[PDB]
Amino acid sequence: MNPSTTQARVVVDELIRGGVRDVVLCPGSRNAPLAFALQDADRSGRIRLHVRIDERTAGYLAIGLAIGAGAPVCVAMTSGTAVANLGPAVVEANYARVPLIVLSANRPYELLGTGANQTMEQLGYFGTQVRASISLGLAEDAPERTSALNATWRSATCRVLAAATGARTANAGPVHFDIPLREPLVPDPVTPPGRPAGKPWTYTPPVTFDQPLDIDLSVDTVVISGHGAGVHPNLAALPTVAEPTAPRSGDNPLHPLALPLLRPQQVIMLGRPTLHRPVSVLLADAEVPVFALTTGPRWPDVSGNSQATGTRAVTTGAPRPAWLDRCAAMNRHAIAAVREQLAAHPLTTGLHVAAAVSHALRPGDQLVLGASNPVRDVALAGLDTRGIRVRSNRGVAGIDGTVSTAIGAALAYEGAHERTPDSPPRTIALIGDLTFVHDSSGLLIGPTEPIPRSLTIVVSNDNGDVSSRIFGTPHDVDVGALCRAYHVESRQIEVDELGPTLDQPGMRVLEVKADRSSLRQLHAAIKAAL
Amino acid sequence: NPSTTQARVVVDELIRGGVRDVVLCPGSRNAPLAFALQDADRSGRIRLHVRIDERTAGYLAIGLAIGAGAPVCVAMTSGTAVANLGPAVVEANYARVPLIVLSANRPYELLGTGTMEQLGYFGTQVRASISLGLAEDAPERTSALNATWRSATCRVLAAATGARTANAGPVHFDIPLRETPPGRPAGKPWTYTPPVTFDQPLDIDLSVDTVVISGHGAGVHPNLAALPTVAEPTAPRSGDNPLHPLALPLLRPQQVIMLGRPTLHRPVSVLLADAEVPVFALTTGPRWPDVSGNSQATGTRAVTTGAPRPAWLDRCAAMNRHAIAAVREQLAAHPLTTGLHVAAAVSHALRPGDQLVLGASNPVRDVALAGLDTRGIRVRSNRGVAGIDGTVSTAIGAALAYEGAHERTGSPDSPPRTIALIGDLTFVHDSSGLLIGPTEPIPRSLTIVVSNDNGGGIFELLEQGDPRFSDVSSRIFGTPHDVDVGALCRAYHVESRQIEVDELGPTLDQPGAGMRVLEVKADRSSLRQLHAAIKAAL
Amino acid sequence: NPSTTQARVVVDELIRGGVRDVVLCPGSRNAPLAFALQDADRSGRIRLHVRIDERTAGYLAIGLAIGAGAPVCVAMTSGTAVANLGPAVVEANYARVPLIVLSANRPYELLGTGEQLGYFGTQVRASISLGLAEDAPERTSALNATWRSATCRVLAAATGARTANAGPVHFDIPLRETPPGRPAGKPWTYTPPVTFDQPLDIDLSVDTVVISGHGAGVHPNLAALPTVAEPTAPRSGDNPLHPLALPLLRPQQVIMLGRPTLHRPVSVLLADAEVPVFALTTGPRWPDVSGNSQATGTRAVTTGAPRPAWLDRCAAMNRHAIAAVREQLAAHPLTTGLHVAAAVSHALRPGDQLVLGASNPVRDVALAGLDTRGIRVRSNRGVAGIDGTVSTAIGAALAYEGAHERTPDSPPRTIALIGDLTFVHDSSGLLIGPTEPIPRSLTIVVSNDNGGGIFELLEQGDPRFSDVSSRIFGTPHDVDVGALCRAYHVESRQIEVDELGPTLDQAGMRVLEVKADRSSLRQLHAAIKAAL
Ligand SMILES: Cc1ncc(C[n+]2c([C-](O)CCC(=O)O)sc(CCOP(=O)(O)OP(=O)(O)O)c2C)c(N)n1
Ligand SMILES: Cc1ncc(C[n+]2c([C-](O)CCC(=O)O)sc(CCOP(=O)(O)OP(=O)(O)O)c2C)c(N)n1
Ligand SMILES: O=C(O)c1cc(O)c2ccccc2c1O
Ligand SMILES: O=C(O)c1cc(O)c2ccccc2c1O
Ligand SMILES: O=C(O)CCC(=O)C(=O)O
Ligand SMILES: [Cl-]
Ligand SMILES: [Mg+2]
Ligand SMILES: [Mg+2]
Repeated sequence: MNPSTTQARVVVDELIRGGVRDVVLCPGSRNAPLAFALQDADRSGRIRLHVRIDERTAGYLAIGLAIGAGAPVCVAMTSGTAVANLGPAVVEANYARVPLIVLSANRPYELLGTGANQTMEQLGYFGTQVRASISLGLAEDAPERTSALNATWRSATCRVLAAATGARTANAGPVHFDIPLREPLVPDPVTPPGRPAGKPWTYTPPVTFDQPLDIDLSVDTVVISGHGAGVHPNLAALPTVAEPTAPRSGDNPLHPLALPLLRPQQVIMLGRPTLHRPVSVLLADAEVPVFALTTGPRWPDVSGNSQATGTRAVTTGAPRPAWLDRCAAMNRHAIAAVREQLAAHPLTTGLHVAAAVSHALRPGDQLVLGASNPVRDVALAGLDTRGIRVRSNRGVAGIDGTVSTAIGAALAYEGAHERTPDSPPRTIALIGDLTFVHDSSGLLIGPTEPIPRSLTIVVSNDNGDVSSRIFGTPHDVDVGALCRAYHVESRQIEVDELGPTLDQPGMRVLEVKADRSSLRQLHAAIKAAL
Repeated sequence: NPSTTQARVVVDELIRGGVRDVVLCPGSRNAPLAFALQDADRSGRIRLHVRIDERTAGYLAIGLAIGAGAPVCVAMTSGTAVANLGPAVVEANYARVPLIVLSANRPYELLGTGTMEQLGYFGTQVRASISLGLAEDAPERTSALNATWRSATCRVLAAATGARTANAGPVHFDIPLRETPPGRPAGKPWTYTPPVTFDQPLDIDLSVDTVVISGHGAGVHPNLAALPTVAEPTAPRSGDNPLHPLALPLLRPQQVIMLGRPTLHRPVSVLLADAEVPVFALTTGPRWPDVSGNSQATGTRAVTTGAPRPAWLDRCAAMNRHAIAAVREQLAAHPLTTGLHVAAAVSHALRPGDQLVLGASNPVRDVALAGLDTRGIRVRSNRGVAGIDGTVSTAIGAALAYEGAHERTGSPDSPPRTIALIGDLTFVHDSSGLLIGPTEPIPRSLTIVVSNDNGGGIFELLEQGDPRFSDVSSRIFGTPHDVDVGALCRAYHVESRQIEVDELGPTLDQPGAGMRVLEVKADRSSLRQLHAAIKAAL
Repeated sequence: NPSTTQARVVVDELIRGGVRDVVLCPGSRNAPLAFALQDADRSGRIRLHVRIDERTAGYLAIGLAIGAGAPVCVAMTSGTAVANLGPAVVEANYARVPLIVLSANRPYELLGTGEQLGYFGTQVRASISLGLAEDAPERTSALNATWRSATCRVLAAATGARTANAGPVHFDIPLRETPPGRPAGKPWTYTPPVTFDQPLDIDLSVDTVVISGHGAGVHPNLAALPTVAEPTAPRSGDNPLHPLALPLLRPQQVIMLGRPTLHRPVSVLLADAEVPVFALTTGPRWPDVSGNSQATGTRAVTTGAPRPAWLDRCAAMNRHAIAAVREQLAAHPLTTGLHVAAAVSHALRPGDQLVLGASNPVRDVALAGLDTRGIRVRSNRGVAGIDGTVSTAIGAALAYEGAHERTPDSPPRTIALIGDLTFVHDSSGLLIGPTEPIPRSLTIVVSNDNGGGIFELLEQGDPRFSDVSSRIFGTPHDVDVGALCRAYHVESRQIEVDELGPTLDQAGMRVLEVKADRSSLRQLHAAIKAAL
């Protein structure tokens, strides 16, 4: 067995032993040792392989596969710009804390500078965005040292996995794992074994990261939970303004529109609040003390008056019953204003589409939102997220790869369900037309590749500085033709067919035509009803 | 406002420096120098191109720079911009393209607490990173600040065009911001850089049986024009004695003159690696390539003694004829249409004055296998890193700049044609480069020929294309996708037609929309057999 | 001036964050926070230390941090400062030292037209810039809050307050050429104590040996196990295992604490594919020799008990090893570095701080079987450089003294043991102006064998390299150590090895030089191996 083949199979085996169940693969000659090894691991059921053409959107497919089931996901590609194309997904994975392993092939470092074709400054390309950039090193031709090389290769692989999952740091994130490979790259015309019982070479258990923080709940308190927030049972009774991706620890919801009309004496901040301007405006009021509770070492700088950080609260006291009544009444008032104006508005807007999707969902659903207006609109409509997994690329809230993220979240979620009978759970994506068109090529799944069992992509189509001149005109891109180009079933429907159509039992796109013209008066009328 | 003066001063100097096109994207915040650029665009002093896709925008800038050799600016607006600009910036570094990346950092705002998202590649790819510094409000010091700003902008331009280094490439230019003073007379740049020559003569004796291999970035060498030359399509041809790359292993050169950076043909890299063959590397810039460390000397031009043997010149010319005949005759006998057939058809239908944009993978090779005579043609390809990413926007930008050059010549004549030949994978990779708003510049004579064999044909020709891998190679190297290319063009309102290879020539001979896609369905399951028959007919 | 307000706020918050010492050098431009730092030093709120040599100033800051565990700042002022601070910053990263590097970039000036290197990207826990101070008194409260939280962020990353991985941080406060903090002196953003918990199941009935290196944690439930401890490694119990006993025993499993760097037998054991090695660390990083770590955690969950036979054999081989070193030392006719180390170990009392140079000194102190219980031991094991050790000793003594005097009695002793090459490397650290703080009970003991003794013990020390190894590895210098201490007005004395104990029992800063021999070092160590 030649060295490139041997090294690639040890690495793939250790990655599977480390809990990698899905791998995204992109084509190239230099990464042939990785592709062959990943191929026959897929053939023997060890992993699910996903081949894509476009490295950039492929990274967001890997992200989707990671957030959909919570497991580390590798994306493998060849040397050169194929590695650079992972930049966008790496930036998002860094801020969203996603265990994304960029498993790049390379030519031997000894050829960098020689002018060799398709060779670049690959190691360190991502700089500070990854948790680590680890090079495996060139596989030596030395049979007598096969047991030594097997130990170093496997140990390096667990380092990559641990950095990516935050096994010891509590801060998952992208890792660059660069594999210099040289010919022969294809199997020549047994692989060094790992630990017994399928154990990882270096076992590191998930650490428990604890920083208790004393907080008095008697002071009038509002909880604001953003992306990456944890669950806090002792904060469940408090009024909570929760982003759609934040897990609702309790059942005392507070609409984001209600918060500006309330006067909290202190704020408990869960995770990283990324979305609401009213949230930011209260946090930028330096005079209300903010307590930062996070699941990892990072904590948000959004308030300048963050008195303290921690992982959990040690609560004394109890919220004033009058305070709870007031906020609860303001929450119902805010959500009544939204629903009544929506019903009085004559035209279907993106908020109507968003409200319609939120009503269609049921516990067990997975909802994927494009990171601009859809996550805002769903939040405005007052989506009750208890019992449903909401996913969104809120690390940088970029537009790239949204379709691919939804396809990946569906696949990992469904596959988690077929490791337990009943019909696979529903994944419903809500993305706007510009984002859909922008990552429309993320729809492309090869005829030989896994197709989501139950993904429905709802496109809320409202047909849309001198750089902003390109929004001065509707693009008028034919959504149906786009889905035809990537052979995906599509149907243009109306907002009240949405509920029934979603209840109609593989992967499909439902396009709902929406008006953007009157959106200002819809929102103005909602501000007035408060 | 000091910042607003500063932007007009910089933009004026960028225009005086030869920048004719700037590419912007919508983003988190305002573009660097956006209002100054808008003023210049409205005045016709500069042409702006807006895209939503930051990755395709970077390669659009590549095309706008290589189509006519001008420095090109790209304006960053976002927190994914650096990431999306990465691939094109690396290509600009390796292909020596004058790409100016503009930023507007905010020195009054916090940093490191969570807009610039630095990666690691800027410190390895750019010729320079220059920051103007915040614009002081000091009306008294106006003449001095003007001089400082225009001097720095000239320094940015010189780094990008290689004015003093002969190594063009990407430059990071930052104009900081907190949220017109004249230049030189007669539109001359503030700091002038006259022609520079780097001269490294090498003594080479041409009586030794010599072959010339010219790759990307190769210079023109009149004293090597007689020698047998194995030229890449982007290599400018000095002379008259083409040597087909497939005739190379049927000859025994005693010495090789290497021009520029070759990246094509395994027989080229074998011969370049042959310890017994002296290899002389002639480049136009400070870098020089090697295969296996087998380069004996490196220079910029040759000082030649002697002449090649007649029998050696005849023998190469005969083997050249055999290779071309094997290709034409085996192609004719082949039952299915392949990408090599499409490339042969495109080559025949090319006229002088045309610009040819070649995608990576098989198209740039197949065009060489078809014996295309590139003289009179301007051939572009991203040989820098040989990506299949960004090729649609490279062809579009190259056609815009090449047509802009021609419209600027004042000639009352239809603009020259830009013909692109790319694979199906390459097309899908940069499909979103086809989305151009009506507000933006669109080519007037761009045709993109898409050779569609529903996957990556080049791998049928590699070791993983051997029949012993038939079971597994289809999925992980072939990567079929079944994309309806016609519908994809339909979606972006791009004229397209699906034709057979024999109709390709006449279709190219008749004009249509300014931007159009010609799709030729092709087969790759017989590609390995076809190439096998060519070698056996050699 | 908004910038002056900014600098004062930052210094005030750095004070509340436990920074008691700041190190400065004079430079082309004026130092960052220089005026605010001056007022703090005049008020006794902080203590300034000024040096000319920027490289020794970096290691002085390292010493001021490891001496009492406090965050220390260094004030960059020049175009050579980043280059000169490089060594210290790399050491601060690997040894996990809370070092804050202050910078003051000028955003109104051109950059890139004619002083960074490549190491800041790979070494620092964080790089944070404050941004220019806006002239807006309307928002004075909001700016005060923003500046103070950032400083807390810088302090948090430097001390490992949330990562459990202290290290160097780059803190930039730009400028162009006092609002209150929290009540009761509390930090603006308070980070309570953090635990990272990674329990490992360890069966102690299996013949187990403990190897503790730099940064090792304390483990009560492992106190009884035979423990091969490094000098800087805190001791959990009282069952020491000499490093020389290890190659004669056959442990069935190894518990590895912190980061070992010493002893070739330790590496062979940890690299043994048939011995499971469990790595217990206090931070996220973990070490491996030849990729032979079975698991990593922060603490052990123990089942079973070591076999009495196994304990007794290890303890027996400990006495065999230690007695063999002591006996071969007394039989040796010449004073060597090992002799000087043993003399120093015998002279140490609880409450002392012992600072150890690299090369033989830090190895010899273990071979001499120093009992480190009750003694703080410092060595720059992060990169094991022989650079900067004098100012590392000085800064550790200043900080250790400072901590004791914020409690009566005479300040505790700080005793340093360094080879001659180490001493000459950082000789400029002895240059201290009469305006600067000077330690009160610091004794630097230079074991001078006129070259690198450690290279006598390696492959290049074989007699077949007699002809060539003396120049390229021995590197003798013939330096007059006494004249060098005289030049800097440092108290010096050249004494024999049996004067060491008494002389250390008697000036605030003094050097004791003990002339030593490396000509016979290889034969001496051979005699110990022989008698083992
Ligand atoms: C972004 C990116 N990602 C992956 C690669 C690797 N790659 C190539 C390479 O081998 C190119 C080598 C050369 O010198 O041209 S060539 C290739 C297949 C391209 O298929 P295609 O566009 O349909 O062309 P075809 O006619 O099928 O050869 C792939 C996937 C790449 N070059 N760029
Ligand atoms: C700045 C620098 N430059 C070179 C080295 C290499 N080096 C060392 C090494 O071998 C280090 C080994 C260890 O783990 O301590 S040890 C060493 C000799 C030190 O001589 P010394 O101070 O007189 O010690 P001695 O007691 O004579 O062994 C040298 C030259 C270094 N460590 N740092
Ligand atoms: O809590 C989280 O998950 C989280 C994640 C992040 O990526 C952050 C980035 C900067 C600042 C705070 C962050 C944060 O609190
Ligand atoms: O000749 C050229 O244009 C050229 C361009 C490059 O990007 C090179 C990179 C490495 C080594 C040689 C190179 C080279 O010779
Ligand atoms: O596919 C090819 O032939 C070129 C790609 C290459 O050289 C590589 O393996 O990196
Ligand atoms: Cl021959
Ligand atoms: Mg193809
Ligand atoms: Mg010595």
